[PDB]
Amino acid sequence: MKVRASVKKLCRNCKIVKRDGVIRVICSAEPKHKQRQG
Amino acid sequence: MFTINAEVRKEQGKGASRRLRAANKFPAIIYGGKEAPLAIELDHDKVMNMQAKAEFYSEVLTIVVDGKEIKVKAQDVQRHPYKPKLQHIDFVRA
Amino acid sequence: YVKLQVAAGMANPSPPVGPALGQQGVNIMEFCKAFNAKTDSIEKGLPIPVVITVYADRSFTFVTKTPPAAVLLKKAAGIKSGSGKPNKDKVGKISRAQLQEIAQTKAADMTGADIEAMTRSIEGTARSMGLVVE
Amino acid sequence: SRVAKAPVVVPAGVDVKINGQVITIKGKNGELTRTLNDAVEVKHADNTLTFGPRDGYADGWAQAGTARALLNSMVIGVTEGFTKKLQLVGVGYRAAVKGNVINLSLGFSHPVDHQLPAGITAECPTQTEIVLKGADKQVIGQVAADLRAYRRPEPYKGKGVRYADEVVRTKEAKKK
Amino acid sequence: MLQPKRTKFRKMHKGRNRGLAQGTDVSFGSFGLKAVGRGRLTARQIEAARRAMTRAVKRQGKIWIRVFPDKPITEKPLAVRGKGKGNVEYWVALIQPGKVLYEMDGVPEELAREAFKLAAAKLPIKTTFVTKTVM
RNA sequence: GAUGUCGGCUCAUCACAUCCUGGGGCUGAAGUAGGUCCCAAGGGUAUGGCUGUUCGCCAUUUAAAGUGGUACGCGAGCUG
RNA sequence: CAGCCAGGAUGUUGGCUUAGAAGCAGCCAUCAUUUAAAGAAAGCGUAAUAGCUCACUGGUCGAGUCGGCCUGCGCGGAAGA
Ligand SMILES: [K+]
Ligand SMILES: [K+]
Ligand SMILES: [K+]
Ligand SMILES: [K+]
Ligand SMILES: [K+]
Ligand SMILES: [K+]
Ligand SMILES: [K+]
Ligand SMILES: [K+]
Ligand SMILES: [K+]
Ligand SMILES: [K+]
Ligand SMILES: [Mg+2]
Ligand SMILES: [Mg+2]
Ligand SMILES: [Mg+2]
Ligand SMILES: [Mg+2]
Ligand SMILES: [Mg+2]
Ligand SMILES: [Mg+2]
Ligand SMILES: [Mg+2]
Ligand SMILES: [Mg+2]
Ligand SMILES: [Mg+2]
Ligand SMILES: [Mg+2]
Ligand SMILES: [Mg+2]
Ligand SMILES: [Mg+2]
Ligand SMILES: [Mg+2]
Ligand SMILES: [Mg+2]
Ligand SMILES: [Mg+2]
Ligand SMILES: [Mg+2]
Ligand SMILES: [Mg+2]
Ligand SMILES: [Mg+2]
Ligand SMILES: [Zn+2]
Repeated sequence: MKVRASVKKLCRNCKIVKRDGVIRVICSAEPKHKQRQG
Repeated sequence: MFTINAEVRKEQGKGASRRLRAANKFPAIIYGGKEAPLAIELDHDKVMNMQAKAEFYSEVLTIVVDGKEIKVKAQDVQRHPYKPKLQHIDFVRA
Repeated sequence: YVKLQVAAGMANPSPPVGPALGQQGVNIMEFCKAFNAKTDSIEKGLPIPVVITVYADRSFTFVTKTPPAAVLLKKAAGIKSGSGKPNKDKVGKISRAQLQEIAQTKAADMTGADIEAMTRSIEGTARSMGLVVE
Repeated sequence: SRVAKAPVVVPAGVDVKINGQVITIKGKNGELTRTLNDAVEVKHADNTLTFGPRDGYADGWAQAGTARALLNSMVIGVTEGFTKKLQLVGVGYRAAVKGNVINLSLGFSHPVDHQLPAGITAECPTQTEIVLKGADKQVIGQVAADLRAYRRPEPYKGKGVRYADEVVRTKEAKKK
Repeated sequence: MLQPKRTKFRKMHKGRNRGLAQGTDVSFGSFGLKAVGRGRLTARQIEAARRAMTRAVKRQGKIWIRVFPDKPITEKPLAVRGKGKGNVEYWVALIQPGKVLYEMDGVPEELAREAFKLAAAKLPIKTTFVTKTVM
């Protein structure tokens, strides 16, 4: 999990989702792309 | 084919002009020929969309004010320093 | 299944042909007997890669492929080497007669409506190598 | 919205009962009840349930869409039910069903005994396969997830408990 | 790193930075990066942004820098208490809203936008992408 | 018209930017062992040689030998 | 628009190089082709081929759909005795 102030789509398979007031990036293709804003 | 509907200005100066631009209009002037200059107000959104076309600055425009049609050419334009907005336009009678 | 560009005349040299189709499961000797009978009438030294529809227990049967085109271009040029970047240096432009002779190889196995169209496909590799028409 | 627009057909032999927000569906496979969100109005009509938003709710269409999806799953559950399949991958990994307890050997120094819920049944065709059956889609999903959690598939050999229709990506150990 | 080759005087009063900018039009190229905020641009910042821009366009097209750091800035060294004005340490350009800072030509608009975004990431002031206007 | 100093000793108390132990995501994570980030302050967290030392270097331990605030905590408590 | 259904072939393993480079280490040609359609090919993957599938063209499905500009209020960024 990457925890950053700037979270972005890193590839065409990344998706932005807001869960419980937190912006996150979830990627079907690459676990390295998982992010959460913080 | 460019037609612009305008009103005659009933108040001039810094305060009135700022109130116009806060009400989403802007002032402009028509001069040239032997007629006295005419100070007008224009609708900012419509004119800003129209002036995006390069032909706005080369064609002969028609300004409808109080029913009368006036043929003019855009002569000068004052733009906002950094917003995509218009402060003022000079029109010269064609 | 390991595939390599197999020679038509040499049977079972270990580096280039042993794993070509003898390790696939094909009878390499019988393939280089039947296809060898074919290459006896085929010209000297034409590597012709056919599509393999074979088995793995010494039973085999093969389909035929058109002889290639890129091998035969370097005959009249006098050079058996290639250029790093064509359209800059060339091995010597060749004749439309030779180009049409090459095109004759791939003319009897096509379904095109007009056969004159494929004169550009044959010169695609000609421009990719340095054989520009006059 | 678009999901909520489509009504759900009630097949013959399926009995619906609407008491305000509480909906009960009865079929040949069982009985399922759900309390719908207060922003949803559901109409039985003529052998087909329709879903819409109630006035005064800002998320009425979203709630109606979820209510439609849930009621459709309920109808499928009471008519044909739901089935889930899990596979065990790895030397020594075994499963066996006794009554309503699944016994798992998954390389631990202790056995795993997983007790099934009220309306879920399990079978083991082979020693490396588990088949779950039930009328509640959410419940069967939860049970399958719990079984997978004992040994989630690992990325170097795919070993563990996996869904049968699950793509398990593997990778090679770093060289040197 | 831009800096005047020579100056009449070594040190300058702090002054202030009020007003709107002069030079608000793309005048030399087709695209521009324009300041929306107010502030100072150090020579190091100007050069960091220039580098970012130029590498983004692969040294194609043409780039103008419309601002020049002609104001010297002094500092007092550490652990010093008065005793005269400090020493000139760096040079800045004063920026007011509307100032076109860089211009580009000879490249597609999408590439110019990308290059300018990379450049703006080096600058302490908010900016916006502008294009040449006929009038 | 006086708010006693560095270090040691005795006694502490809080913060968490966590040294150990607990929980987790990613790894260029095979395993063992690591790297990095997140959560977490419950409890725990060397003895010696040198030097006034704090620090530091060195020897030998430990799961670990945390970082800071508290008049650089603590002389109407001791030393000097 | 989203979803679901079919193919991606011929020269050709283009050429260089390499032990081998085959669309997919790198470099240059980068154009045809039958055609409804295919970049001498987007990564993955193979010692390398095979394989994977994107771009690419439509068949269904029947009402909106996409992403730029300006603007109000809010969200994260946010650790101390
Ligand atoms: K302390
Ligand atoms: K820990
Ligand atoms: K870890
Ligand atoms: K603690
Ligand atoms: K010392
Ligand atoms: K003190
Ligand atoms: K004392
Ligand atoms: K005291
Ligand atoms: K005392
Ligand atoms: K529209
Ligand atoms: Mg939670
Ligand atoms: Mg005033
Ligand atoms: Mg002054
Ligand atoms: Mg000035
Ligand atoms: Mg006193
Ligand atoms: Mg913390
Ligand atoms: Mg841990
Ligand atoms: Mg405590
Ligand atoms: Mg506490
Ligand atoms: Mg407790
Ligand atoms: Mg001694
Ligand atoms: Mg001593
Ligand atoms: Mg003290
Ligand atoms: Mg202390
Ligand atoms: Mg005291
Ligand atoms: Mg003394
Ligand atoms: Mg904020
Ligand atoms: Mg907050
Ligand atoms: Zn991604």
